[PDB]
Amino acid sequence: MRNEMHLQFSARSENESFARVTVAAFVAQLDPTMDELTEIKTVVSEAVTNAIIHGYNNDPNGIVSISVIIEDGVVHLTVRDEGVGIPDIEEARQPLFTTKPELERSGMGFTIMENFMDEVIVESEVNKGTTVYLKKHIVKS
Amino acid sequence: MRNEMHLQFSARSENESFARVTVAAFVAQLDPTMDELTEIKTVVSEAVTNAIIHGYNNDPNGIVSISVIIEDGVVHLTVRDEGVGIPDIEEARQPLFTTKPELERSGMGFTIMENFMDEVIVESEVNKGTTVYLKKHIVKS
Amino acid sequence: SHMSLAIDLEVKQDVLIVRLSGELDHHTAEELREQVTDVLENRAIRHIVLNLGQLTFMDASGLGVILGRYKQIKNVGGQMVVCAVSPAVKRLFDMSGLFKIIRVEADEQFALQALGVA
Amino acid sequence: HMSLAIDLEVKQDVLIVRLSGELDHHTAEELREQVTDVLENRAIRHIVLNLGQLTFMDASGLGVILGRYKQIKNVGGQMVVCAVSPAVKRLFDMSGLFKIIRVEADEQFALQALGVA
Ligand SMILES: Nc1ncnc2c1ncn2[C@@H]1O[C@H](COP(=O)(O)OP(=O)(O)OP(=O)(O)O)[C@@H](O)[C@H]1O
Ligand SMILES: Nc1ncnc2c1ncn2[C@@H]1O[C@H](COP(=O)(O)OP(=O)(O)OP(=O)(O)O)[C@@H](O)[C@H]1O
Ligand SMILES: [Mg+2]
Ligand SMILES: [Mg+2]
Repeated sequence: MRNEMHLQFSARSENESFARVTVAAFVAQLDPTMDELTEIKTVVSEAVTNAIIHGYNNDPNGIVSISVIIEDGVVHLTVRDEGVGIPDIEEARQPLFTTKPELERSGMGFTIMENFMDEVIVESEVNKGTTVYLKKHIVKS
Repeated sequence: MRNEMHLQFSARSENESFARVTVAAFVAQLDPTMDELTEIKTVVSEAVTNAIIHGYNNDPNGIVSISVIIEDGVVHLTVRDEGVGIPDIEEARQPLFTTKPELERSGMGFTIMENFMDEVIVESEVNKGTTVYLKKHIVKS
Repeated sequence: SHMSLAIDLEVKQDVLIVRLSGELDHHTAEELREQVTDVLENRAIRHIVLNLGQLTFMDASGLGVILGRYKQIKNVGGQMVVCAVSPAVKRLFDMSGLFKIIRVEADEQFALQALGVA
Repeated sequence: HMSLAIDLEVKQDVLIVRLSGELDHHTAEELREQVTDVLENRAIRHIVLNLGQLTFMDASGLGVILGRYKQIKNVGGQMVVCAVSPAVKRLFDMSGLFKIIRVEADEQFALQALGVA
């Protein structure tokens, strides 16, 4: 099977929960583990939050863009923002690394993404935006 | 305040449930009645199914585009498709009128939209698409 | 996990009791129709009880599959009675006289009384 | 706030925070406010965090928690987390920043380790 979904919303914190719910519903069609679902919910949270607090520095006029395509047991998740961008993507991936520690940011986001999914590709250009591609095969019993 | 969302998805029957889930969680921020909610979910289900079985004739490759805009207690639903179009919108809206009798269609859909919403605008052009607008005031306690 | 709609089919000597649980939309409808006509062929039913007590959601597609089974059972000198209708479902039935054609009973035991089996 | 219910109870120099719901950036902001709010009106030495009814947590949870942790270290007190689901535990071990913070089984053991209960 092949099913695609595209969601666009305002860069607002309430919507982090919103995206988690939406994505989870869309991926439920693959009848995955509760852990697989939780992992997928978490990752969506990490990426969407990043886009909001880092990408748009909490400016509610920014447009977070998520798009999930599920097919033959694999999930292709994409979170994108036309925001600030990431200067050194390699540096930012380091566990515990953060550029906003005074905001109680733990620097665990990316480390969680890379571990809850099978593959993570981060692409970004300063001042253009950031795009996070997350792949994931859903074990089917 | 002025939250707004846009969802697009494959024209496949499972996404009817999906769209209901999605629009609901988004409108949830307004603390609506159980009925008010049910009325909104119901109506979204009505228009999305129309897009799938009528506009796209069950072709999953078609794309249904939803758009919800919350603002000042009102909910503004939108459901469009670049499908086949409605020849006579006037007649199509009459209760019991359906062009899919062989598919156990009761022809109630539109009538349900009109009875559950404060306003229903159906725009349609043959060989272009159909866009249904639905305005719903939410009794704020 | 879950099936968007749960379909419990019970056969009591020439009577088919269908209890639905969950959401009943276009997607879910096709499934129900498929499973019902499947029993109506493997067996000779003449009476149908549709229990919508545990039905969480229903849209026009519900009215359809229901009005379909009605015709189906009727065309065999049989009768169908719907029971446990939530206000929400009922509210849809009241949208057109056409649906006053479907007999609605309070609980299940009265559905059967309406069929002449108890 | 939203999707997260906060239950606060003070026992002679110990703040008990009972969370129930989902904890993410948005909801964590409401938690930080409400808590540092008590820390301002009362002299709190310790904090016992009951995550028994915690449905979900992302990194923001690790953040707001370590945020309180600091407020307590500056007063020589300690923080105890209890009733942690495996999902939350995974984010704790994974961040590794919780080899510090004390973790107990239930609110009794936590309070007990502090001296109160
Ligand atoms: N969408 C984005 N736009 C701009 N910068 C981003 C974006 N996503 C991540 N970053 C940058 O990458 C760094 C890394 O990630 P993580 O995602 O680990 O950060 P945090 O948000 O600082 O951490 P945590 O989410 O655990 O609190 C961030 O501190 C931020 O500077
Ligand atoms: N998106 C659409 N594209 C093309 N034709 C449409 C669309 N939506 C509705 N129509 C036409 O208008 C008629 C509309 O309404 P309703 O929505 O009442 O129809 P049904 O789908 O036949 O009814 P029900 O939904 O109760 O089964 C349809 O039967 C169809 O002929
Ligand atoms: Mg992050
Ligand atoms: Mg319809």
